Amino acid sequence: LAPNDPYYQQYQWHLHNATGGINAPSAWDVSQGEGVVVAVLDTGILPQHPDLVGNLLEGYDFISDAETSRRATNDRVPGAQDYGDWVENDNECYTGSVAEDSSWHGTHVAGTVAEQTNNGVGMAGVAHKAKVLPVRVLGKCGGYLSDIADAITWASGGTVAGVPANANPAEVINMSLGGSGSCDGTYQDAINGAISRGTTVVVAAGNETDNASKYRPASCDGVVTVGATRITGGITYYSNYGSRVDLSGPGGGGSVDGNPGGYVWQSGSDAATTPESGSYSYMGMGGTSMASPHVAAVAALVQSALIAKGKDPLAPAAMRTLLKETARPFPVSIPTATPIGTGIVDAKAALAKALE
Ligand SMILES: *C(=O)[C@H](Cc1ccccc1)NC(=O)[C@H](CC(C)C)NC(=O)[C@@H](NC(=O)N[C@@H](Cc1ccccc1)C(=O)O)[C@@H]1CCN=C(N)N1
Ligand SMILES: [Ca+2]
Repeated sequence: LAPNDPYYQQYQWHLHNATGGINAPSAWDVSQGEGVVVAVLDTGILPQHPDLVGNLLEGYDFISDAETSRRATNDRVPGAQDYGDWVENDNECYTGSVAEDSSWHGTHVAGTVAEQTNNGVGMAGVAHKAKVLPVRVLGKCGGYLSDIADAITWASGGTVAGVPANANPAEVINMSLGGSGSCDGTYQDAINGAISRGTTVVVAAGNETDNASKYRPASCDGVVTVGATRITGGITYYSNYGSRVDLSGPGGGGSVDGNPGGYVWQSGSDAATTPESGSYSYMGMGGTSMASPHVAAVAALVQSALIAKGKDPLAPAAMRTLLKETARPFPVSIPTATPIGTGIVDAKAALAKALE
């Protein structure tokens, strides 16, 4: 499928480039992810972006701190509107932090997952007939472990005190987020709960040019940990590495690969602070955060294709194995001290093996 989205051909190398893309054109001849729900646990969403509307579920906002969520109370509430995660001043988030503009990070990630495609508008998405379940866990200066843990529980169909039952449990959770430290205790348990309910959990490896074993959820047991590659097919300058990394997706090399080749391109906004301060746009961003949803969406394509043929969904372990086994080997040597998994997720190869 060669979709008609106006910026697809020039900007979206991560979809269709021969050394650094995920083989999406060929994959889309087989599956577009119809029938699956992917939970995007992130900064929230711009729910009326014209290139996403139609693919979104209402979702929920798990941030329990008014100052972080920018909402009127410390309550968690239905809907996942991103209020904007801008930080006005240096050092507000930690000693040494730098002021910056709103990210609209969750809208970009949701775009990779399910941006409306072949619609004559903007860009394309990977599992573009799936639905995104946006679950807002990150706000000003980030978010809180216990909000992130409960979000995993709910998104995967478990029960959380104080939140109504999830009518749309997700086959796949994407967490383009993390912090330093040991998985485990609260985090590992929430994750184990999602796995026991059949949900595949896909996370970013992190961006510290460091061992993924030192960050969470990158180092948790039972997740698919995703490193980041360049348009070239080689490691990005920032990608974490190490034996916990299972495979990689396109994250964008940054300035060394220029514009657009250094960046992943999707739905977002140019707003500096609040949604109203700007307007719907398409943004280029780089990180393991952009690689992770390519893999999450391939998982969605696979579940969808299985259900369409009347076959059983893969359990989480089988899904991770399939994604690793079918990854395309890197077209550029990876240094043995910085391994980033078996290869770059290959949407078509994963489909072909799952349907054999
Ligand atoms: C996209 O490339 C990155 C992926 C990533 C993976 C691993 C480690 C860090 C980052 N995604 C992001 O940076 C998220 C979106 C944008 C930057 C706007 N933001 C965060 O990940 C966010 N993390 C955060 O708030 N962590 C706190 C809660 C927590 C505790 C334990 C485990 C997981 C999360 C924390 O206390 O660590 C952001 C970046 C990393 N650090 C902070 N504080 N904020
Ligand atoms: Ca589009």
